[PDB]
Amino acid sequence: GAVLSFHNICYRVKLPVEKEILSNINGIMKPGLNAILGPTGGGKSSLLDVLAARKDPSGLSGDVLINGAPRPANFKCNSGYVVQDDVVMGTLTVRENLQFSAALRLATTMTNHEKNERINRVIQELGLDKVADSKVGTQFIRGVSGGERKRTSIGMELITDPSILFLDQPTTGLDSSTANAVLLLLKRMSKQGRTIIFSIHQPRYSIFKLFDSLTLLASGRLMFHGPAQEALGYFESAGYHCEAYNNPADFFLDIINGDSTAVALNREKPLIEKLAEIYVNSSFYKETKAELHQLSISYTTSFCHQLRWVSKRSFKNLLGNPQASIAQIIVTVVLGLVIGAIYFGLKNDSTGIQNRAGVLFFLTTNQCFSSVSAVELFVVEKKLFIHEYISGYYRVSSYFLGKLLSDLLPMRMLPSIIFTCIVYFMLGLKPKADAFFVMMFTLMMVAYSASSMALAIAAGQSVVSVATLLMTICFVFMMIFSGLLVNLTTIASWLSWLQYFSIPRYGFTALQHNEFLGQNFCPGLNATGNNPCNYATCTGEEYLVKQGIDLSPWGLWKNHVALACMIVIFLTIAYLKLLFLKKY
Amino acid sequence: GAVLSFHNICYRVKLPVEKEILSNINGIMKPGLNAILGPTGGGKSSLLDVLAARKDPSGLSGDVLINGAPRPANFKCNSGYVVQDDVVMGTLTVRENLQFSAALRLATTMTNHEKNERINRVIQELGLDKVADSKVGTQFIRGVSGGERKRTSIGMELITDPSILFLDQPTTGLDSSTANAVLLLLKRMSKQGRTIIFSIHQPRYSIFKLFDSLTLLASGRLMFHGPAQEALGYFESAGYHCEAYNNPADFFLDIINGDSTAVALNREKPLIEKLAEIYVNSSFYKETKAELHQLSISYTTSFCHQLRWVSKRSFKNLLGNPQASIAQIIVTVVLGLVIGAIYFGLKNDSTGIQNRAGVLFFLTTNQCFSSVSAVELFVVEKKLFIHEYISGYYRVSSYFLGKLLSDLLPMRMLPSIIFTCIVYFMLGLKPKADAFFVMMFTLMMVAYSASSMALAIAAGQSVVSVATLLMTICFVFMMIFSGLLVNLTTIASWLSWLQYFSIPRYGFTALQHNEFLGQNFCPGLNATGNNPCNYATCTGEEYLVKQGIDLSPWGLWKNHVALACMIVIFLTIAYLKLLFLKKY
Ligand SMILES: Nc1ncnc2c1ncn2[C@@H]1O[C@H](COP(=O)(O)OP(=O)(O)OP(=O)(O)O)[C@@H](O)[C@H]1O
Ligand SMILES: Nc1ncnc2c1ncn2[C@@H]1O[C@H](COP(=O)(O)OP(=O)(O)OP(=O)(O)O)[C@@H](O)[C@H]1O
Ligand SMILES: [Mg+2]
Ligand SMILES: [Mg+2]
Repeated sequence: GAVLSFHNICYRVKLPVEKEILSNINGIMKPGLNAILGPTGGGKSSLLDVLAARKDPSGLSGDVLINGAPRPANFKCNSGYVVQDDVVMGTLTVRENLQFSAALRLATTMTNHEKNERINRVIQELGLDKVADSKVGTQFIRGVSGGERKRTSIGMELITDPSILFLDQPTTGLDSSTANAVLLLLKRMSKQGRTIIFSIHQPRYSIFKLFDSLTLLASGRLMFHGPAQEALGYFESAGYHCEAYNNPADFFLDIINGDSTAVALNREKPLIEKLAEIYVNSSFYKETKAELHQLSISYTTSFCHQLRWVSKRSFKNLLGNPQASIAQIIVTVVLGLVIGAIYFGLKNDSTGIQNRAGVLFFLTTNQCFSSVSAVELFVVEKKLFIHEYISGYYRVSSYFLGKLLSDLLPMRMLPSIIFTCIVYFMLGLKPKADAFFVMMFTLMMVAYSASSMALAIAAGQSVVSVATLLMTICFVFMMIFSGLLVNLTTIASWLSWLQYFSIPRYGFTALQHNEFLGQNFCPGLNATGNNPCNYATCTGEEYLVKQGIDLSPWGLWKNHVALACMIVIFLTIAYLKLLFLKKY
Repeated sequence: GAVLSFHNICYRVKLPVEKEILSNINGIMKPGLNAILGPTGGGKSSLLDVLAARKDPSGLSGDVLINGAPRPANFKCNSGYVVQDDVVMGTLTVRENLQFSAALRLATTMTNHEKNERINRVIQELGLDKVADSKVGTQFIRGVSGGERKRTSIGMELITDPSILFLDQPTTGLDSSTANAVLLLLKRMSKQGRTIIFSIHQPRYSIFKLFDSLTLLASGRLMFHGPAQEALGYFESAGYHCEAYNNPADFFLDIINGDSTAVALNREKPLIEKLAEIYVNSSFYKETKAELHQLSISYTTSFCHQLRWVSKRSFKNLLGNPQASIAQIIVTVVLGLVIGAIYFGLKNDSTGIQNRAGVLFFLTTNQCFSSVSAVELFVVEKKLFIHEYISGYYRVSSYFLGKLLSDLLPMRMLPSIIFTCIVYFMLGLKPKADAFFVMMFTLMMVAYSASSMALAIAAGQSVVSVATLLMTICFVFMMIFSGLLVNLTTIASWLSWLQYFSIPRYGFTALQHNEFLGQNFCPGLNATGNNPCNYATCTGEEYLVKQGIDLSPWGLWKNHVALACMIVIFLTIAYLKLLFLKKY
């Protein structure tokens, strides 16, 4: 079994001014069933986060050790923490959330059939039968109830078979018969050699009789720590006799909460500093401090198994909530039909270039501004990514690449195919076969580079408010330097370097080089030369040298390697912004 | 006192296929302390939502009556419902959330000093002293703990002094000494004549002795309803003897949950249809059905008091989280400085018009695309608006106008002032005093009309992903018809009507009429006329004739009344999309 030890644990929270949650706290949690009791605000979820390695260590002032050695790197992949506020995906099902966490947190030497045989056993043992194929709700569509969602969070961290299991009040939201059935399941599990540390509120006497160790937190200090059977006899010596209460857990928390002003105002030298100084002078503290001195990432599944399940769960959210993908395809058709109907029948005339160089500007501007909706990719599921990363589900690189494919394929690749096809059979652009696919590839790369910039601004962010705003004003900034309204050669030298940062300038140049190269506009001529007066812009090549565009075949693909270097750079910024996010 | 009565209550939920949550349920809840016990998934939050008029009545199949009459329209402003999942604003404080709900749900005949004197009494009685001036947390920054946030939700619906109070498990998350101190506060409150209906999980024996009425739900049916003192003696006649349990609430839920598969698998003709048929033949059902047959918006504060508190709370969120407003002002300065540095020193030349008509296009394009960030104004607080509307805090029109002023002033009015000023002392536009303020007013109206369109697409929506996408592609659509790249007069008649829907076409026309009227460009002339050739475009009036812009003073303000009619229409769509939102 695992003997988790914690020695001289202090904590501090900056609100600046620091507040001392969790003063000097010492204890040992041997394999069994270790309960933490105490009032609300006592520091029970703070102690249980320190012990589960989920607090920022800048405020933490002690050492937690498993078996006398410090915590390994594969601790989240060997332990479980059921947290208090039930971070469950509410577009999946009770069985689907159990299928996801069994797939990524159990090793793949087990069959997918035998993984589901263990999911059925946990659904039966937790009593989730009538809601197993019913959706966990979100905060707008109700679904599964609060106690049935609580048992889903318990069961997701229970198929994984952890050796140390932490539970943040596992039976609040449960009734007195399901709460006893859950701790009798844990007591059965704890007798296989598991260390189970939990906090609990209002346990009944049949639940309290299961405890192997008792911890009593109040105001951040320890009122008692030791066995639960020798807990009632500890308070008899301190002047508190038991049986005005048939339940000892109702007796223990009437002592350590008598100083509370709710209890003093309703039906009724500090009590905390008196009860805490009794404990450090007692024999239970000398027993544990003379025992503490004797004691004093390699994920479960591979990268490709986690990549094939983050994207599998991401595609099921898009096939269940296909609002933004149907609306993407709908307003891409009616925009491609309108752009094709305005510039319908492009002539080779004196005004056939500003129609052509004005239609390829609105194709590029559309693919850039459509990518502002990629800001919400890592923002709406930030709480679920942070919870499931510290729980040991996946790498950051598995989640990052798996969630890319739910934004790359259905929102950027596919609406750049049907947008290129629609404005090709109705405009009359360069009619060859290769220039159709160069135009399709160019519209994809400005959709990928502008989406990678949407991820680089918005990764690791809680709201979309700063990121959408910096997304659109950076695209108005990149549209000044696109090379259409104001000429890039007449820009002064201290500002003309900003044209190399412009995503629309690379797309519009590659669309201009693909379209105008080999065209001729001056035919229709007289015995005299042509008879407009700029004088004339006959060849598509001389239009390109006026813009400053190279006529070599490198002058086309210079713009496609500069958009590929903007995809790699902006997706490395966006990856590291999720990697170095503070997830405590 | 209020005698709430519910008769033949049924419910149904479409998952399509219908599921019968809450079968035939009858009962009476007289002034006192009425508890609802039962297992998880029994239908306790569904009965407590039916009774509080928070369920969609398309599935509801009975009648709930207060004092034998149907409930009035001012029921949410006379009752209180503490819901289960603690919808609290986490950027405010425990005292600030209590100050907000006392200001909008207590009448203003009470002084603001005496409202805060009652807030201090509720903070003392609930034991919220050490966290009263500490922030309730969000899901990313922890703050107040789970039980201390639970008591904030209780206290917000308790300063209001409701006559009927519903509580959705008010003591889950509380410990056994604060849970007793909360129900002793309710028992003191219930003896003034209040009807207090609650559901409860795992009550101790001192809490169970406070109940005046007991209701036992299991799988949607009623296992018992009547007094709580005569509840133990009801199950003695049905074959269940009590004292293997010293707590009767632990005895009642071991009967009605013995059919649960968690209890059958752990330490161990249907039981529900056997226990439900015993009750309908009992004397407690004949007593209540022969008593049920004998029985069978005007907000608290005014519109202006609610408008001055929704905006007061909205400004405190912007002064506490000023990320998107500082970033708005920063990238408006460096964009106005870049636009002013590219077109620096606008000259009156042959190419001084496409510099001028190209700089007023990027000023209009910026004010439209900056307004995409107005999409999440009503989206990120949709759960808090829906909760606080059905709780009777404000009207929709109070919240709508109060939340406009947190998006109108700091994000659209102020960044259109400093954007107009910056590109005026460095460009050299129309140098009069009135044309500076016409240019400032024009940039404000395209920022208001484009933000009102951001609200019209995004009001009543849970994600910003569809609405940001339809925002930016509608602005690319409106930029084709702005009248710069493709000429509006050469557009065919079946497509040229779409130029009247274009917000940038109205702003850019009013910016062109303000700028070019009275300018002259052909000076610098010879003995010959000018000697470039298209031929020339000398006066600014003949440039405006070529664009198709009226030269009358109405031709300027035609564009400002068409943007004002787009503000009124898009803010009426956005208001009605919050008004007719299904908030059940
Ligand atoms: N990061 C933090 N910021 C502000 N306050 C904190 C923070 N962490 C802890 N606290 C405070 O410390 C006290 C204990 O916190 P904790 O969340 O551990 O309580 P708890 O014992 O779990 O209470 P409950 O049982 O009601 O959930 C609380 O009163 C809380 O307000
Ligand atoms: N809108 C809904 N969609 C799907 N299922 C529902 C819906 N409403 C109720 N249910 C189901 O009905 C049962 C009872 O729902 P309810 O939320 O009332 O449970 P409860 O008694 O409050 O449970 P708990 O005490 O655990 O919160 C639950 O099992 C839930 O799955
Ligand atoms: Mg807690
Ligand atoms: Mg409930």
